[PDB]
Amino acid sequence: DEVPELRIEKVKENIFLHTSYSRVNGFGLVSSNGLVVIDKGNAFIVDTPWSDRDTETLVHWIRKNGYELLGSVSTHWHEDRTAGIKWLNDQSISTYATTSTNHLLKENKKEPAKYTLKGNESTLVDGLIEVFYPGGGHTIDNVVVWLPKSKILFGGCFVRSLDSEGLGYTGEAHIDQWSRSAQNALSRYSEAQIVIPGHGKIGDIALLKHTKSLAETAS
Ligand SMILES: [Cl-]
Ligand SMILES: [Cl-]
Ligand SMILES: [Cl-]
Ligand SMILES: [Cl-]
Ligand SMILES: [Cl-]
Ligand SMILES: [Cl-]
Ligand SMILES: [Cl-]
Ligand SMILES: [Zn+2]
Ligand SMILES: [Zn+2]
Repeated sequence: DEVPELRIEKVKENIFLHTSYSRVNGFGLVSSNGLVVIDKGNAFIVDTPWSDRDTETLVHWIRKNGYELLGSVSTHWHEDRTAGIKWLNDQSISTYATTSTNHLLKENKKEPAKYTLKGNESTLVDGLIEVFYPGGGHTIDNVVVWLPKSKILFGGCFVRSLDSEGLGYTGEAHIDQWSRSAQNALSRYSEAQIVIPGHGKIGDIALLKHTKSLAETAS
């Protein structure tokens, strides 16, 4: 039952990928991705690590390097996105999630984010971070995060890696809608140079085209 420690690796200027793990029944050890976004001495977390231990490590790294931590946002309700919300809340670090995500956390007896993002589109940190709802896919609540300054789309678990043979855990998925939702994201984010999936290797807009195709054949 050992798991690796969190690691933090640079994607490009001002953008860091955090990778953490959990052992999940039926899947074994699973790697999970989130980001730290830096701008003008401030930091913002996109999805928490998958444990308290790793959330603490990440926050310590941010503070060690002199950055002001403005908070976290989670891109859907499952534990690989939200495990550290309680830890962040208890340490007085602002946590954010959408109305739908916070509703689903409460329904499943989980600690909700302190702040709620309303509507299909939201803006964080004075335009640095844009949150967009493409439609149902992996879950009904899934959102993507666009970083206009970096030309990065963080897809979360709405986007699959290129080596993925399937859509992953589909127990709560909207498979028919997912292909259309993926097209919505493709049409909106033509500028995207880098796309980051919730699990697996980063790439370009090809990840969205592959995800779209996977959804089409899963139907
Ligand atoms: Cl361990
Ligand atoms: Cl990388
Ligand atoms: Cl997930
Ligand atoms: Cl929604
Ligand atoms: Cl997933
Ligand atoms: Cl695979
Ligand atoms: Cl997966
Ligand atoms: Zn999920
Ligand atoms: Zn996931």
